[PDB]
Amino acid sequence: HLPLIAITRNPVFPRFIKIIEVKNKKLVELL
Amino acid sequence: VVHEDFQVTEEVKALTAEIVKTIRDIIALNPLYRESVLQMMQAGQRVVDNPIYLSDMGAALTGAESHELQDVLEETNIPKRLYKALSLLKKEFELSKLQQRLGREVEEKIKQTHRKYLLQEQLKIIKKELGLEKDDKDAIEEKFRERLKELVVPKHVMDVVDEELSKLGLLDNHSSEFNVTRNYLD
Amino acid sequence: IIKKELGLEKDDKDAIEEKFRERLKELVVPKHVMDVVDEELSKLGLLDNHSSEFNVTRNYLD
Amino acid sequence: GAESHELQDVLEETNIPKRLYKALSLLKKEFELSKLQQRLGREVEEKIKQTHRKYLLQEQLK
Repeated sequence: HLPLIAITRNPVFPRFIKIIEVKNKKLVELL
Repeated sequence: VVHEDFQVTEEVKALTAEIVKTIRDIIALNPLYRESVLQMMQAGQRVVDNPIYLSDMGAALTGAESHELQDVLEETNIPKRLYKALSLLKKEFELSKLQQRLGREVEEKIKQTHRKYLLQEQLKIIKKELGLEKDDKDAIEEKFRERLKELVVPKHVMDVVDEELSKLGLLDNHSSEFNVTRNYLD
Repeated sequence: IIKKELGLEKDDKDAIEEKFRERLKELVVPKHVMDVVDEELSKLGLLDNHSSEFNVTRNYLD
Repeated sequence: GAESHELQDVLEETNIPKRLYKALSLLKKEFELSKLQQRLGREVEEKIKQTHRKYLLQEQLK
């Protein structure tokens, strides 16, 4: 029961290190 | 997480060879990332515990749209998703090979243009040893000078003719402006 | 040395050059048109084959 | 590409004709496997090629 994560054009393929950098800081509060 | 498979794991692994060879072809002809990782995880080393993860990693390199990735994820049967991934790899390969072919075609056209220009320059330097200017028409410059020589001539026409002749010399032979200048001079 | 098929017109960026020459061989070419044709053939050889100006030169020469 | 077990089985054979025949049969089996894989791959390539040429034309259009 957590708010949906805004991917924001950051596709994440299986078993591949990826970096997500969202402009909204509200996700930082959840983190 | 469903991982149903057939008991006889003898010929099913054969398609892995084709998949890895296709990946090798893509990376060699379409270098996107460093090739060390492929060496690190070698099929012969037997350290591939979950072939599904290796297949996903290989397909992850594909440039197919995320819609195609979702379509692949929709499939449940292992062979169907394997064939879908192979088709996606072929889809990327078609575009990549077409891009390379078009690039080399344009480059070859440019090279042929430059080479024929070099042959033309060899003509202008060997048959047309510098100084004659027969094709450049500076020989025609001298011809017009001698044509004007005999005439008892006003100064106005000489100054305008000198201006015209300087313009003709400045302008290259093929220019339409050069053609009009030549016609006026004649 | 400087040209192929000597005793005649060089390829000079346009093979049909030679053809045109034979198309004029049977003809008793007047000198004025002769020099105009020679100059225009040089001009055609100066330009690249696929250029629009080269196309216009080819049309005029034909 | 015979598996290590098959290579050991070949090494087990003593008579030279026996191991030669075993190697020839292993080549036959692996060649048949590769040929079947090639034929199935060609079948799949043709079936994907069932996608009309208009699909490649649309790829070009985009």
